[PDB]
Amino acid sequence: QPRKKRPEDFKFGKILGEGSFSTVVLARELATSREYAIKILEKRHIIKENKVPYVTRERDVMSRLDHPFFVKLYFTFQDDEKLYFGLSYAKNGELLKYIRKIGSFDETCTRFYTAEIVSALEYLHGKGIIHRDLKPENILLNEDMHIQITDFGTAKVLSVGTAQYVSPELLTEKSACKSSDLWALGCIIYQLVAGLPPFRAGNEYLIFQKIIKLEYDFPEKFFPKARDLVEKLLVLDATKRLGCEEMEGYGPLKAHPFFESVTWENLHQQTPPKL
Ligand SMILES: Nc1nc(-c2ccc3c(N)[nH]nc3c2)cc(N2CCO[C@H](C(=O)Nc3ccccc3)C2)n1
Repeated sequence: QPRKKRPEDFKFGKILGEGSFSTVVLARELATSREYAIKILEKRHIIKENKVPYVTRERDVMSRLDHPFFVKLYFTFQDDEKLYFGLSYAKNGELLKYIRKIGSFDETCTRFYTAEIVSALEYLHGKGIIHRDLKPENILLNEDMHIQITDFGTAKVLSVGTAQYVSPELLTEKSACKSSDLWALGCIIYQLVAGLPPFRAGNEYLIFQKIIKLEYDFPEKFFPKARDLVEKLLVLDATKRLGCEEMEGYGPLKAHPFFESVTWENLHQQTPPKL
């Protein structure tokens, strides 16, 4: 392996993202002219706020992963005050931005991007890893417009996330499983099509109320096969969500009529439909 990298090895530029206890900064490595998204954390702050387990979890998970649809951790280093994680730079930023930009996806784009997310989760879950906070904000887009999923501090490795995407089991048990990610997937599909998350309200409490009641509905202009699929994912009983182990996994999920024209084997090699 190459020698440990250091801050002076890079020219730092603009801020790419702000976390609860971290900041992601675009950086160019001088020797290679390569661009990385460097996540910077203050050791003192992480210790003071008892965040060490989240930092460690993200490092350990983002290292075990080797798949095109996930942001990769290339290297780490530190100076007296800070930790630096060198991550893949996804030039086109957050999926959330594109949803806001174009309003709502047509069926061809919904299907392609939904398929990449499903394919990514199949990989992740096959490694016994659960994301636990999947959302448009951490589904990034590469220069090529393929997804790259990031933000793994909340992940769990098998032996409360963002309000709008929280699964019922978190609200009623404080427990999460692979199926929690599938619930998130259902919300994300709904949002790609409707342009809005399914569970919306004045505040967090009211959102949680709707979730545990499964109180939401489809606009008239919702692709019917997408609706059927969403209905098989947004299910209160976590053991009855399409894709989960008790439902026999990813086979039946990928075989859903909404994905009829999808070629699953090489999505990363296909050219994404123009947004
Ligand atoms: N790994 C990671 N990558 C990015 C990122 C952003 C832009 C990028 C680009 N343009 N290319 N690559 C990029 C990578 C951002 C990010 N988050 C920022 C938002 O907050 C999160 C947080 O605090 N999560 C949390 C909070 C508390 C506990 C556990 C987890 C952390 N995490």
